[PDB]
Amino acid sequence: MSQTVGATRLAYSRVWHHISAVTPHPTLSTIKAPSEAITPPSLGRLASRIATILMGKHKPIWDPSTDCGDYVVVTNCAGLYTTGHKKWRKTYYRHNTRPGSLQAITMDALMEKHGGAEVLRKAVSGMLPKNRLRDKRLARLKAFEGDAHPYKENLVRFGGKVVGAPGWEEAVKAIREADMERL
Amino acid sequence: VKYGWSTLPKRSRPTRFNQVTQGLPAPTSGPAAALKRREKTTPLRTGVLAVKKGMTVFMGRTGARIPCTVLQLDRVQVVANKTRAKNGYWAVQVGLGERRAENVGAPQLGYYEAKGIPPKQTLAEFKVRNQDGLLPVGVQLFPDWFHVGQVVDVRGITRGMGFAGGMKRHGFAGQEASHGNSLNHRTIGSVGGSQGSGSRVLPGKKMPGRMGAQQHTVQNLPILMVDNELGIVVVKGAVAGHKGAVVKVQDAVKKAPPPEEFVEATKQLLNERFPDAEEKLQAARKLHLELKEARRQGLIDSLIKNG
Amino acid sequence: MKVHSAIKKRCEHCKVVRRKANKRQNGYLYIICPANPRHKQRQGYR
Amino acid sequence: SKLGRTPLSIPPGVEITIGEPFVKRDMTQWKQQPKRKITVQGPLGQLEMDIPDFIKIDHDAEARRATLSVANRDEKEQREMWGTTWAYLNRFIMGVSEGHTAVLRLVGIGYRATIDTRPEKEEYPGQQFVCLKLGFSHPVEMGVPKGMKASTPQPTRILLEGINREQVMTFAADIRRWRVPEPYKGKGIFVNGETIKLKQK
Amino acid sequence: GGLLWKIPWRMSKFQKLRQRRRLRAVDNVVATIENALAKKGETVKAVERWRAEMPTEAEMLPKDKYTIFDRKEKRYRKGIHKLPKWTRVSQRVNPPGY
RNA sequence: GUAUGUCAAAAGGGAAACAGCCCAGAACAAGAGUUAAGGUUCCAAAAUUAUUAUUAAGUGAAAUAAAGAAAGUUUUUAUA
RNA sequence: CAGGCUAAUUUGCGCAAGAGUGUACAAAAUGAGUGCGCGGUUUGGCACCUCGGCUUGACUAAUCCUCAUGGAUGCAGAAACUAUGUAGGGUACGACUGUUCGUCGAUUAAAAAGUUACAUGAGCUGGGUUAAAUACGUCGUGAGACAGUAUGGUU
RNA sequence: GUGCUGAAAGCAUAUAGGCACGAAAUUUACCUUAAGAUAUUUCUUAAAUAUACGUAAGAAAAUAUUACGUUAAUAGGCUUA
Ligand SMILES: [K+]
Ligand SMILES: [K+]
Ligand SMILES: [K+]
Ligand SMILES: [K+]
Ligand SMILES: [K+]
Ligand SMILES: [K+]
Ligand SMILES: [Mg+2]
Ligand SMILES: [Mg+2]
Ligand SMILES: [Mg+2]
Ligand SMILES: [Mg+2]
Ligand SMILES: [Mg+2]
Ligand SMILES: [Mg+2]
Ligand SMILES: [Mg+2]
Ligand SMILES: [Mg+2]
Ligand SMILES: [Mg+2]
Ligand SMILES: [Mg+2]
Ligand SMILES: [Mg+2]
Ligand SMILES: [Mg+2]
Ligand SMILES: [Mg+2]
Ligand SMILES: [Mg+2]
Ligand SMILES: [Mg+2]
Ligand SMILES: [Mg+2]
Ligand SMILES: [Mg+2]
Ligand SMILES: [Mg+2]
Ligand SMILES: [Mg+2]
Ligand SMILES: [Mg+2]
Ligand SMILES: [Mg+2]
Ligand SMILES: [Mg+2]
Ligand SMILES: [Zn+2]
Repeated sequence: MSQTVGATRLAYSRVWHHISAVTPHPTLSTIKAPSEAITPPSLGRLASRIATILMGKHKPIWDPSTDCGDYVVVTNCAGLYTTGHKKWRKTYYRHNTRPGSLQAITMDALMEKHGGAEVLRKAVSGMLPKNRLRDKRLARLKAFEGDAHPYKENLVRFGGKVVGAPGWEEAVKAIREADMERL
Repeated sequence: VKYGWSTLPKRSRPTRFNQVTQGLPAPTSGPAAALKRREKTTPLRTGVLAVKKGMTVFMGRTGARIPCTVLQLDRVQVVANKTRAKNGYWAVQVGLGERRAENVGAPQLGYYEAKGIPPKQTLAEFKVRNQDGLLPVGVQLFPDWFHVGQVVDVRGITRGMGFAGGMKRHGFAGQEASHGNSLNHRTIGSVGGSQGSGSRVLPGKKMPGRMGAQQHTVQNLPILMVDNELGIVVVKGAVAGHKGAVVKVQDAVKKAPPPEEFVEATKQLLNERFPDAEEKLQAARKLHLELKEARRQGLIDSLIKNG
Repeated sequence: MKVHSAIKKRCEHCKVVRRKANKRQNGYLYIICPANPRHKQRQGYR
Repeated sequence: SKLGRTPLSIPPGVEITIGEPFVKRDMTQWKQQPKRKITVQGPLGQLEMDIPDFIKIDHDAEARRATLSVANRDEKEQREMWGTTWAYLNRFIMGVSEGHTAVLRLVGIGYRATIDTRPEKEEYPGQQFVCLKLGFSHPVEMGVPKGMKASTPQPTRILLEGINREQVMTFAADIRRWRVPEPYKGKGIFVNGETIKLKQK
Repeated sequence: GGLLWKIPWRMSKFQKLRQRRRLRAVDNVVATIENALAKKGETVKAVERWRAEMPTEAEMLPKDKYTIFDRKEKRYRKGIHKLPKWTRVSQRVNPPGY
């Protein structure tokens, strides 16, 4: 029981993560060679990684009943990566229980009305547990079309360097070297 | 979803962070796209609030007999202007009639206090095409705002009819009268199909209910007469509502706007009948701050009986 | 134009082409013939 | 491509200017492919196109030639654009020096054509409008795109001129779209010696 | 028929792997019995018949591991997973030519 | 009818849901225990694990629609 | 009876091949006897289970009219034929019959079909079918009976 | 369905690539209802405001909705046309 005795404040705090839909991802890409062919994370592969963060399943203290999720700010949703002809041949459906009222729309037509942010929300939405926490977790997905967003000051930092910035890693390793000067 | 395709929360405000100047595509939705796909139909000028005063015929000097409705203008003023930078669309707010100060609430008494206009009876917005359709606040609109022969669209609330059956509301034919029919002469009959059709009554099924008392538009109605003294605008045809009800009159959307000379002549007549429209408005706005800050401090009585 | 399930060339000028293929549909196979317009054929329905 | 290997003879006066690999940023795409801006200036005008970067142009000026080459012949995308890029340069070179022309023959009783100005519908100042009487109740008028010169040596003969072949032929196809040649009397608009087999009856 | 027995016509890469390891595990049971008896200079008729007309997993073709013979099929082939108790039954040899 | 099994009288895991199919026979608990069928990006426990090829049609991905057509594409075997 | 499984059959369709007709010429039109299929509308099999009209819809598209369009020695024009898109709207009135169906009169741009418990009877109608009464013909020795006929018959 | 340019494939080709025409279907537009961000140099420190009561109505099964209540034409009466 000792493992759980302590300050659980920071384990349950909400962290503001960030990812760009245009930056190549060596991990979430199907192409790994040459490095110049590494693509960004596809629509569904990005949504599978985001749904894991919204659930907090990446934390060692995860529990499905507790809402221990985090925020995910996604930018550049206009250049969302897709393979094949999904952009023009995929269709989204809608029905309001009235026979004849079937609403269909393609991805390229849906990206013109509500941008690529709505295409990423429907993907993440379907990857979340179908329960009473689905709307809270999905609401923590901040998707934007360009590089601008109102959370440039919320993104997690380590020594003033936002995670994903050029020199955020060396800023983290420099803070852990000082933590070893103690019993 | 809750409305349409968007699953966005109803408290988020990301619009200002999606700008086309950043190289993004112009959305097909929003106030900018909506105003653009209605540019040709949106009128150029504003409308007027008129009262339906009855119906007659217009007799021509050669044999014409045209049924027409009489619409009277009762102290129609310009109360406010809706800009695209403050509200998201162009429109002019128009007033009608008067009202007792005691019957007007405090929120609206201070609303007119900052404009120099007496309390009105009814308010209504008339959308315009661009900023050229905005008029000075505190100018009266007369029947000469239109010209004889101009076609307009009249918008009013129809006559109420309470709970209506299926015959009056939806034009159902009813059933037989004497060939054995049993208690089902004016009934609606079958309400739908059986198990194969859904085991339910489908949405949108036409059924009895309340009728009337809703807005209705009649388009492309010429103006036969224009008299400023009486304050009437005789239009051809019928108009929705009862006598004494307020209606909205504006240029037809399915027609070409009036000539440029007319749109300018009318605008040029407001500067002559009311040469002091900004001086009286700024003066009324300046007094609002004095009285507003007097109410805050609690010294409002010092100004009422100041003289 | 005759919509068949088995389109075939009927002379030396008949050519097989796949037209109306774009980012939305796969298209159809055609039999274009500048000599005889009766050799026009199409494979598949819209 | 047996056409891409053939060198392109640059006649006297024509000057080819090869730009540098550039990538115009696009917010809707994660990776844009570089291109090369190739300018072909000469007496009649200047034409420009943006070719893929993998097409290599060894512009040797001492001999007034320019051969094309691709980085990989086994790729279907590179073989196709290799021949297409060559055919376009050949038209550009032969369009800025000599110029492309299209002749339209109007067959039929009552078919005429005139070239005059219509200042009411001018898209640009001084635009020429080809007026055609093709048996229609209304008059057919079309404005020549900016960069073309339309003339009428005879009432039943039009002569289009321009340095861009695609623009000239595309416009010649719009005028022919009003009266397509019929196979019973030959009435219609024929472009560049176009013909039609008639019926014996 | 209205009762749904959802049985796909082909096996997955996971069922094929376990099938290969089952065919390979039965080869070791016979090899262990055959070698243990050879040390004593003894043989069993069943072991002789198995090693004579039955191949090992490394000698079988992919179509013999994942399909069986069914005269009622248009190509006389049928998914081996459609056999009763296919997991715990030995089936390796089909008629010649099919 | 015959041979074999299950259900009937058998819960549990798998087959989306499932009397009869694939595994496996429930006396009660504990375990990141060891396995079967089955599976391992997310819903959802476990690989976005390795190797070599094919497909560009979302074909397909846990219920194979046919004959047939065709400068779709790959490979092999002849051949210029 | 309806639903379910099936699809021999059909007054439901498609594709493939092409004897033949088309003065000529297979594929404008036409298409013998056939083959490979779809579909679930007709008459059937099994036995898991023990009508028509009126009112008011919804849906399908294998299209009667209206819109765009290819082919047509056999597309001069007009009209029509065939085929490709397309189901937004319309598809009426009357006589006969209990009738859906069907026949006919006269108009019309046209007066096309199908599914939904062969939609809808705790919404109506009850003419058909339809228990007790009665007569007729036929069958039965008879009581009676009949996919018969006729008048009447608590919805 | 019909084109222009144009290669892969020296030709050809409205096939790749780059452009365009084109229907009572679709979308927009048009009309109504819902929606309720937002606006006012708007109001409120125990209120603003709303309801109740009374006279009613452009409203009407109840409810709701929209007015007026003496500094008042809301309904009735009276008078005149
Ligand atoms: K129900
Ligand atoms: K699929
Ligand atoms: K039985
Ligand atoms: K075509
Ligand atoms: K061509
Ligand atoms: K409206
Ligand atoms: Mg009333
Ligand atoms: Mg009646
Ligand atoms: Mg009665
Ligand atoms: Mg249900
Ligand atoms: Mg079933
Ligand atoms: Mg029993
Ligand atoms: Mg069991
Ligand atoms: Mg599964
Ligand atoms: Mg474990
Ligand atoms: Mg997991
Ligand atoms: Mg039974
Ligand atoms: Mg034709
Ligand atoms: Mg429409
Ligand atoms: Mg029925
Ligand atoms: Mg019922
Ligand atoms: Mg009687
Ligand atoms: Mg060419
Ligand atoms: Mg167009
Ligand atoms: Mg305020
Ligand atoms: Mg109070
Ligand atoms: Mg009441
Ligand atoms: Mg009175
Ligand atoms: Zn031919």
